[PDB]
Amino acid sequence: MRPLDLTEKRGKKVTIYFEGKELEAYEGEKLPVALLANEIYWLTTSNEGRKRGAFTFGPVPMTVNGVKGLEARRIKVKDGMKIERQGYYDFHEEEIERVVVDVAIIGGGPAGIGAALELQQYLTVALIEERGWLGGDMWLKGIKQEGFNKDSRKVVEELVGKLNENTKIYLETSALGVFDKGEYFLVPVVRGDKLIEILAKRVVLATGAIDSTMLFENNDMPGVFRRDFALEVMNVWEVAPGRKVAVTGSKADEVIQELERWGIDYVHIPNVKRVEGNEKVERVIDMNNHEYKVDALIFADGRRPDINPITQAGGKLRFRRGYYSPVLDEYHRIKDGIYVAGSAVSIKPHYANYLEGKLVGAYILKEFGYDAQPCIYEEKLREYEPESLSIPRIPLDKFNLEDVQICGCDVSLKKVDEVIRKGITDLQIIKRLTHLAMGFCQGRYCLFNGAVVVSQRTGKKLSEIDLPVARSPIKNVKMGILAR
Amino acid sequence: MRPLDLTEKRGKKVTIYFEGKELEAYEGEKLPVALLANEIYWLTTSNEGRKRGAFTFGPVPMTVNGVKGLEARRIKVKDGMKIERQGYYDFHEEEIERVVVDVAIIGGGPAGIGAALELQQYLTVALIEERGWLGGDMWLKGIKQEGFNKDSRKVVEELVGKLNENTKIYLETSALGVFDKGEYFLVPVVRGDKLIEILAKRVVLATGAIDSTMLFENNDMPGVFRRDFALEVMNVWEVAPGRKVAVTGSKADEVIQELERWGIDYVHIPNVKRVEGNEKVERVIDMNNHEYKVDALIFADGRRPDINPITQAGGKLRFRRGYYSPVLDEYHRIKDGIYVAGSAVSIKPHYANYLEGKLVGAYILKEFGYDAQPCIYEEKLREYEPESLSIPRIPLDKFNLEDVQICGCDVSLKKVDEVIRKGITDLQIIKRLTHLAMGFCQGRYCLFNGAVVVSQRTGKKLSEIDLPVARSPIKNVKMGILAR
Ligand SMILES: Cc1cc2nc3c(=O)[nH]c(=O)nc-3n(C[C@H](O)[C@H](O)C(O)COP(=O)(O)O)c2cc1C
Ligand SMILES: Cc1cc2nc3c(=O)[nH]c(=O)nc-3n(C[C@H](O)[C@H](O)C(O)COP(=O)(O)O)c2cc1C
Ligand SMILES: Nc1ncnc2c1ncn2[C@@H]1O[C@H](COP(=O)(O)OP(=O)(O)OP(=O)(O)O)[C@@H](O)[C@H]1O
Ligand SMILES: Nc1ncnc2c1ncn2[C@@H]1O[C@H](COP(=O)(O)OP(=O)(O)OP(=O)(O)O)[C@@H](O)[C@H]1O
Ligand SMILES: [Fe+3]
Ligand SMILES: [Fe+3]
Repeated sequence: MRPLDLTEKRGKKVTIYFEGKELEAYEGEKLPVALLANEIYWLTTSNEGRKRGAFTFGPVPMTVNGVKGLEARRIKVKDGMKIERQGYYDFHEEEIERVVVDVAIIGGGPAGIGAALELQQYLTVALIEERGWLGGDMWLKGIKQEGFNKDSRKVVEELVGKLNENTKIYLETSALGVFDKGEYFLVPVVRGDKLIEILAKRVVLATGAIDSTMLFENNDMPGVFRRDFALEVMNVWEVAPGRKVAVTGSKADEVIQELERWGIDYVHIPNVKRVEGNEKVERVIDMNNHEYKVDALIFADGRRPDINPITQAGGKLRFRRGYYSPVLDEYHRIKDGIYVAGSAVSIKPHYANYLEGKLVGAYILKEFGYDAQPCIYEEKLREYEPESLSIPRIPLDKFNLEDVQICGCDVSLKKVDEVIRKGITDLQIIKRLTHLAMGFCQGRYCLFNGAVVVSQRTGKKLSEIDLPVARSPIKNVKMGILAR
Repeated sequence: MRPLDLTEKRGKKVTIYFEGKELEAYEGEKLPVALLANEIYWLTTSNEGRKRGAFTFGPVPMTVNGVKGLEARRIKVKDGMKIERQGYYDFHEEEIERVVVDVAIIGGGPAGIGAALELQQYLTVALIEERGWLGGDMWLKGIKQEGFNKDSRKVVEELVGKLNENTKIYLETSALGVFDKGEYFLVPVVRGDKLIEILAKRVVLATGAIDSTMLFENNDMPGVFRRDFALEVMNVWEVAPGRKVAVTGSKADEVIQELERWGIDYVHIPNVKRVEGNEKVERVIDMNNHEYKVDALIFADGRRPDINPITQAGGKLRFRRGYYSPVLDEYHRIKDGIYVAGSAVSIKPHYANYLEGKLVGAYILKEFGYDAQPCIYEEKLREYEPESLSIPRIPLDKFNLEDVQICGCDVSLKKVDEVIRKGITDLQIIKRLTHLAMGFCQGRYCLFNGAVVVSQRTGKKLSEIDLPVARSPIKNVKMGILAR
């Protein structure tokens, strides 16, 4: 057992080296998780000298066997592996498959599975998921779940269990976007390092929501965990974020329930001002200047639909219930032939998103001439009012602005605030002046916040501040993979 | 075979007497039909001396064995029976059951049966029908029907076939209205001469549409058949309206198809001005003064929802698509707890009205806690656009107004036109001055026409001329039956 193991691992034991030090890991574990288990948090430094971990926004470039600039999260641990830290900008110096399919479902959470289950009654589908497992956010929980009155992870197993050979599953697979060729849609997809082109008649974006990022002082430092990452390490791998854990944000109960299940000690800090520490977090300070000693901070401030795949697919947005949503016709369509389902549509219980996927799959099944009954899913859905999110009042005056990070790359809240103060309110321009939303997330974890700041400094309402649209490759792909 | 028999009848032969004359009839036949078969049309005279039959608006009081004032349509023929004509106002001088039920469905056409079929999965229903058979208007057809791609009367048999013991059927049973007691509804019902009180939690009005009445000169004279009566005698009993038949109105094809099936010769007169003859029709004259020799005229100018049971139940009306309809909430409710289904709601194919009955039954099943799926019926219904009806321009200037009858009782078009000409436009007042809608139909076959006349003479739009509401007993009941 390593110090942060929640279980004794029974996988094949393996040995790796971090900065020369000999560490034990298990086969199949991903680099940052093996290092966490061994109490190692600080994995890289940004170009302007900011220490960083793997469990919040931003990329983790690491030298993995003399090969510079590999992404830590993507790398499985391997016996004899030589791992080292490096600069942010340090790079290394040194057979297309075509598959035709009826629908192409992007995203493998409850919505995606839902759609696939409905669809494979008669059609051939691609279920595309970049994640390596086929649950959704649901596979991150293991707490009993409403709707299917049954344990979160047990439901996923049941559902995956029910998939046909009519469903081609694509794990560890990144969709690069959707391209309408009139007669079909092209969804180019990357798995391992092969490019696969999926030509489909229909598409469904079952694309999910992403966790909102909280603005407080060293919010990027090692040992801060965004909700999803904390749940992943605890529930998927079985590793604690730390020995004693601070928890914050408006959905902190979801996290606390997991902590309690695993018996991980914690404090609940409703309003975080700052985190401090040399390599990692060791104190958090609240808005009343109270300090708490802890090894990690976990924040959970609500999920918001990931709008990138929507807007690259050519969909339009609406602001409602504290977040941006897809504008849909009466059939959950973004545009003719592209359906949207799940937490991509709105925030609501897993079961609801599951139904919406079935709903969306049923419409296309009806399109195809099969006798489906989308409305039974429709009427089940209405039983679930979509959730709201409070819009954050960022106490700008009360923060030391250069310490609070807005995006992954450079980009402090101060830089953004500065340009707004000089009159610029158009996010298009803000994007260019500061590098907000130009980093390796494409604004996923910062655009909305940038908007909130403009809105706050301006008085201009959020339902009027329109968002820069997502462009060509919605996910990072390198570049060799795309020739010839 | 009698002269107007379409088949040789194999029922028990019986013998009756009309005005002394010995006639042959069959057991189970109703008086006016036996007399028609024997070429007898003129059955009574109105108080102001107008000869009348049984196949258009108005009552048929007859002396049936020295008992004056019995209603011809209601009387079954019986061996030795002595039948005579009489004045309109000639009258004779000389154990309540309580049944509690979940729903009480008023009207036994496809809508009613539809509702009952849905409902008896779990609930106990009363299916109430005054008609003696359980089809609807559908049982009047015997032509292949859309929806259930199958012969009209064969579908009825199939459907009735499927009724449980959870459905109490009440044939030859007149509902007197609906009375909300909060904790339940009272639907008093008359069968034979017993009064039955049905106490139900829910009610559905599956009440039907009635055939519109055409305004032309002697439109009340013997040998004029309203669509429904012509179909009844031909298809239910098997007796021809006449040897050679004139057909008119905008739904004349429905009738012509039946005529052709039975091989009954006919002429199609698109625009009738007048019918003439001593005892019966013998000529019809068109708007261009062309004459045709015939034995009967059949008119079919569209059905309109019967609004009486609706308004006595306390529902409100809307004018759309050329006719008055119930105002419904989003659940086909007139008012809490009273559902409306079928051609009572709108004009559309039998199959659609069948679905609407299932729809309505499913909602109440959901109300009761059972898991029903009203929406599958919902979405099937949308496949059927409700039909329109042209609003008639009555050529008032071109008619001899005192010959064209508006209501059953006295009441010529002239009487109505007169009062309108003297400034009165409120139907409330018209009702009182002339006796329009005070006869033994309660305006069923004349209110709308009265409105059309006002509208035509006034310029005032029909969607603004509101209709006198139906009151206490929606159907005639006598009076002894209601003590003690
Ligand atoms: C000189 C220049 C540099 C740019 N650098 C970046 C960049 O570093 N990251 C990025 O995501 N986009 C970059 N862009 C693309 C901008 O997002 C660009 O204004 C754009 O995408 C146009 O807006 P649209 O894509 O919404 O139409 C750059 C564009 C220009 C002209
Ligand atoms: C003197 C008098 C005679 C009436 N005669 C008849 C009648 O012969 N037939 C009929 O249906 N209603 C008759 N009524 C009832 C009218 O329809 C009456 O104005 C009425 O119903 C009130 O309108 P409401 O029922 O719509 O509230 C009569 C009412 C009065 C006062
Ligand atoms: N471009 C992409 N390529 C492949 N997978 C993607 C892409 N974008 C998003 N996804 C995946 O879609 C999945 C979204 O599932 P998620 O569980 O978040 O939402 P859901 O299925 O609507 O239901 P719920 O939000 O309640 O779990 C995530 O697993 C995410 O990795
Ligand atoms: N007060 C009443 N008591 C008993 N029966 C009634 C009463 N009022 C109307 N009805 C009956 O309701 C039935 C209506 O059925 P009808 O077939 O006209 O309409 P439907 O079932 O909606 O479908 P469709 O119009 O297509 O046939 C008729 O048989 C009529 O006699
Ligand atoms: Fe970024
Ligand atoms: Fe009348």
